[PDB]
Amino acid sequence: CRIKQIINMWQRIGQAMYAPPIQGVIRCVSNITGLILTRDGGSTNSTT
Amino acid sequence: EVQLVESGAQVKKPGASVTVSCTASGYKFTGYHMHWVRQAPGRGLEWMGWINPFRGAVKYPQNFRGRVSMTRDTSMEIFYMELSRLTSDDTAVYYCAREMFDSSADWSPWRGMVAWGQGTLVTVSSASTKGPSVFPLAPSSKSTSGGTAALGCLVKDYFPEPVTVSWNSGALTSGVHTFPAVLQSSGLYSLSSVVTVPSSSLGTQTYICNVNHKPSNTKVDKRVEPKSC
Amino acid sequence: SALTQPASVSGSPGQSITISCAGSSRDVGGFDLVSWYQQHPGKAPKLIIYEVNKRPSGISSRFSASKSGNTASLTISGLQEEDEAHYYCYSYADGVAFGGGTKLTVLGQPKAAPSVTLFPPSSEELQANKATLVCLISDFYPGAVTVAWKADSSPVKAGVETTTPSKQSNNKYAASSYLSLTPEQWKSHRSYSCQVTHEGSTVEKTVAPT
Ligand SMILES: *[C@@H]1O[C@H](CO[C@@H]2O[C@@H](C)[C@@H](O)[C@@H](O)[C@@H]2O)[C@@H](O[C@@H]2O[C@H](CO)[C@@H](O[C@@H]3O[C@H](CO[C@H]4O[C@H](CO)[C@@H](O[C@@H]5O[C@H](CO)[C@@H](O[C@@H]6O[C@H](CO)[C@H](O)[C@H](O)[C@H]6O)[C@H](O)[C@H]5NC(C)=O)[C@H](O)[C@@H]4O[C@@H]4O[C@H](CO)[C@@H](O[C@@H]5O[C@H](CO[C@]6(C(=O)O)C[C@H](O)[C@@H](NC(C)=O)[C@H]([C@H](O)[C@H](O)CO)O6)[C@H](O)[C@H](O)[C@H]5O)[C@H](O)[C@H]4NC(C)=O)[C@@H](O[C@@H]4O[C@H](CO)[C@@H](O)[C@H](O)[C@H]4NC(C)=O)[C@H](O[C@H]4O[C@H](CO)[C@@H](O[C@@H]5O[C@H](CO)[C@@H](O)[C@H](O)[C@H]5NC(C)=O)[C@H](O)[C@@H]4O[C@@H]4O[C@H](CO)[C@@H](O[C@@H]5O[C@H](CO[C@]6(C(=O)O)C[C@H](O)[C@@H](NC(C)=O)[C@H]([C@H](O)[C@H](O)CO)O6)[C@H](O)[C@H](O)[C@H]5O)[C@H](O)[C@H]4NC(C)=O)[C@@H]3O)[C@H](O)[C@H]2NC(C)=O)[C@H](O)[C@H]1NC(C)=O
Ligand SMILES: *[C@@H]1O[C@H](CO)[C@@H](O[C@@H]2O[C@H](CO)[C@@H](O[C@@H]3O[C@H](CO[C@H]4O[C@H](CO[C@H]5O[C@H](CO)[C@@H](O)[C@H](O)[C@@H]5O)[C@@H](O)[C@H](O)[C@@H]4O)[C@@H](O)[C@H](O[C@H]4O[C@H](CO)[C@@H](O)[C@H](O)[C@@H]4O[C@H]4O[C@H](CO)[C@@H](O)[C@H](O)[C@@H]4O)[C@@H]3O)[C@H](O)[C@H]2NC(C)=O)[C@H](O)[C@H]1NC(C)=O
Repeated sequence: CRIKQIINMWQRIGQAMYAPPIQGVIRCVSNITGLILTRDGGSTNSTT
Repeated sequence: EVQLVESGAQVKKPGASVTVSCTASGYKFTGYHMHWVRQAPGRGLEWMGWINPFRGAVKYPQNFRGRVSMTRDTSMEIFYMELSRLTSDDTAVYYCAREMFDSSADWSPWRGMVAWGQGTLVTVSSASTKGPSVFPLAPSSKSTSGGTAALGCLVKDYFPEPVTVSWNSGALTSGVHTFPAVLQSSGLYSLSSVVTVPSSSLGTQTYICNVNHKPSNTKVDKRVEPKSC
Repeated sequence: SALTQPASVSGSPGQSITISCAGSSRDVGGFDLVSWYQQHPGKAPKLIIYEVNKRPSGISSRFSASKSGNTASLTISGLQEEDEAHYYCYSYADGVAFGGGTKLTVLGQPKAAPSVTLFPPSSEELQANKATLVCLISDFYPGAVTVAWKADSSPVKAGVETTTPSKQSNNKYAASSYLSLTPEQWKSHRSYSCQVTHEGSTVEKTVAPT
């Protein structure tokens, strides 16, 4: 994993944001309830 | 209005890598899909992928996957495309196109391609500078049925392409069919140009082929004259 | 290409022509997504039809298209010289599926026979460590032919190069071909040939050294 402070999230230009650093070891526990995926393309007929 | 403007034609060695750009303007950049399509000379259209400018979402096809690097600069509004492991089969004219209906919120499409790039010619050849030897194509007696004759010259062992062939310093344009310069298997190019001349003039007229190779600096004008038997 | 189109279509100026896009039910039959593009030679492709029949803004009303089952069709009425160009049918099967492309021309010109001529490589080349032959053809119609190379009888497929046809001033076309060999291979063989066949009728030529 990597950490990035300056974040433009939702891409809107003209305004950025900086996330101040947090003192010390950071720990967060998360529970994964969902997913988002995409598919490939024709490739080979009824193959994979 | 909108415009799709690409980079310039490049001449590279095989096995190398090549990048091609596209710069859109006149619309919402971050919200419009950009297709990329190469067309080999004489061939049909070959779709190489697309890049959604929104966060940079991309999808490629099967046969092109792994040689294709497509990006965009949302700040500077410039799409990019790259092809590596250059082969002679990768020589083509590459386009960028946009899908019909776009937005910043909901989406669709697939089909649409409206605004098209002008195309960029990437050439892959392994040959080098070598002076051509140019020689006549001299009509025969059995090749004359009806009293005419066809002739010409060949430019071979010349790299790179092309070599234009005129006739008699511009004095004969009639029946002249010059043919496209095509790559040999070695990479030294080849081409020809013909003309249709009468048989009754076979002794009264001189037919020369002007053959010019600029890069290798061997310019050979070969007079096409009857083969003496 | 996954979509089937004709190789070339010819029609008289002012008539109506139909270009077919035929495929499985994966694209033409099971989707409305067929589309068509015009391309002028040397210039970028330009959209003409989409959604199996649609016209983008600024397309002449003479143009139109459709889809019949697994076969999609294109139609152009009021033909004009501006319409002489390449047309490609695109449809979506999970990817981007195209057609091979079809050339548009003028019709009414009668069928014509090829014209062939052949010459040996000159001594200027034979002393250059090269042997190269050129087979030349012009003035025919309609423009589909095939050319081969037979050393004696047994075929030799090595060293063949061919251009692309160019419509000449007479409404007919022309092209050429080139064959690279060695002076050893040139003086060893008995002869070399250039053969032509059209619509079930065959033409042939040949030369030799000295
Ligand atoms: C996703 O998405 C996608 C897309 O998307 C995209 O993208 C995205 C991104 C976005 O963007 C979006 O937006 C886009 O879009 C999609 O896609 C898809 O895909 C699919 C697939 O691929 C496809 O599908 C297909 O299709 C086709 C066609 O198409 C067309 O159509 C449609 C419709 O159909 C449309 O659309 C829509 O739809 C819907 C639905 O879907 C609808 O709705 C509906 O409605 C109805 C009513 O109406 C109802 O309600 C229902 O419910 C609903 O649903 C709608 O409507 C629509 N729309 C509209 C608008 O409409 C489309 O579009 C198209 O087009 C269209 O068209 C139309 C017409 O053409 C038009 O117009 C119209 O019109 C109408 C009418 O009108 C009138 C006129 O015309 O005018 C009126 C008048 O008045 C009258 N007249 C008088 C005089 O009176 C007329 C008349 O009536 C007439 O003429 C009659 O004829 O009329 C109206 O007007 C309207 O309004 C209008 O509109 C329009 O415009 C159009 N549009 C456009 C262009 O746009 C189809 O076809 C069909 O077929 C059927 C059959 O039956 C029929 O019936 C029908 O009819 C037809 N249709 C029609 C229309 O026509 C197809 O189908 C078929 O096939 C298939 C396959 O191929 C199959 O499938 C299956 O299925 C199953 C179940 O599910 C499964 O399981 C499996 O797996 C499958 N398979 C496979 C392989 O796959 C089916 O089923 C069918 O087939 C069948 O099957 C069956 C069963 O199996 C069978 O049976 C069997 O049999 C056997 C034996 O047998 C036999 C017999 O038959 O018997 C034997 C014997 O022997 C023989 N024979 C001899 C003598 O030999 C026989 C033979 O062989 C045979 O036939 C031959 O063929 O055989 C035993 O028996 C056993 O047992 C049984 O079973 C059978 O056979 C059979 N068949 C056959 C094969 O044939 C299909 O569907 C689609 O398309 C697509 N889409 C699109 C859009 O593209 C998707 O989907 C999505 N996903 C989801 C999940 O969602
Ligand atoms: C009293 O009323 C009258 C009449 O109502 C007023 O007259 C108006 O005067 C305006 C200027 O003062 C003038 O505004 C310009 O309009 C141009 C035309 O926009 C339309 O057309 C373009 C292009 O279409 C053209 O070509 C197509 C296809 O070939 C044809 O079908 C069309 O007929 C046209 O020939 C379309 O793109 C538009 O959607 C419109 O349909 C505009 O182009 C122009 O905008 C350009 O400059 C702007 C200022 O910098 C800029 O913001 C904008 O982006 C445009 O920039 C051009 O070039 C850049 C280069 O990068 C490119 O990126 C852009 O895409 C674009 O091409 C002006 O908006 C009005 O046209 C004129 N008439 C009307 C009816 O309004 C009069 O002003 C008024 N008096 C007062 C005091 O208000």
